[PDB]
Amino acid sequence: SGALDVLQMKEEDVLKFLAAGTHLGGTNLDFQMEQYIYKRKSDGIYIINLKRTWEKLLLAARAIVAIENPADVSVISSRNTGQRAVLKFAAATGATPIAGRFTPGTFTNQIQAAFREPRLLVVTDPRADHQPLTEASYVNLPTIALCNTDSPLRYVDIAIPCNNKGAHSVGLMWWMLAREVLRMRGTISREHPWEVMPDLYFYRDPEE
RNA sequence: AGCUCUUUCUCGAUUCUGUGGGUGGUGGUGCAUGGCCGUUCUUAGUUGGUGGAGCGAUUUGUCUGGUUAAUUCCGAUAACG
Repeated sequence: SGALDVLQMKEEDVLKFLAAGTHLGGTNLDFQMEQYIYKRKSDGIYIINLKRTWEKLLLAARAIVAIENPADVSVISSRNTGQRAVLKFAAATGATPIAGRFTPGTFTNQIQAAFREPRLLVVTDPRADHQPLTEASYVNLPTIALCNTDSPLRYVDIAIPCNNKGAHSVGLMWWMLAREVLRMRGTISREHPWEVMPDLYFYRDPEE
């Protein structure tokens, strides 16, 4: 990766990726998502490479580190699956969540009381949260998000591929994201098991 | 009706007369106007701020749907209050 094997993907994490079905990706493709895919099966389903997922995780996370204030890396998700995941993210690591409906004009107003000026964004799924992306390009925000095979790239600077159609793929990926930023900034580093797990970043899932 | 005329007393600077200038008018103009009233209109309509969309006139907000006597609420939502 960069450093020889003290940042490179371990044998452990491979099991978690495959158990959460992150490697699988939808039938439809884009021409900006061609390189991330390796190939197709004998059936409609296209298998994302996990090596290529891993490199994109790192500089994405390293950019979340690079800011000197952790209270203005505003995360956003509006899908139900991505509500519980982001809430733990921005609770654990200093960040600002915007859960549910966006309520437009919150990055360009001077009258609204939910007005904020962050630096980064971390979005789940471009085609549920298209609204904050358009407003990001009016006030110079860097942008990161989780793309799928059929999610187009536009007003995003870096992608973090994932299966993310509402799965354990979602919560696992947000957990891993918060794990990495702590290895560089925090004192959680040792790279041997963290107390917090991905078993509460997964969906609410209506119970009995 | 001393209004006028005949008649011949009375009042005393308040006046009369000329010019300049006022004043009054249910005189005109409601197509010069104020105010008031009627009517469009007894229906549910109306507007600005900041942001968004347009070269602009403008538009969004002030709504597909459900609901109410009612722009009355629920809900939706590039609009928010």
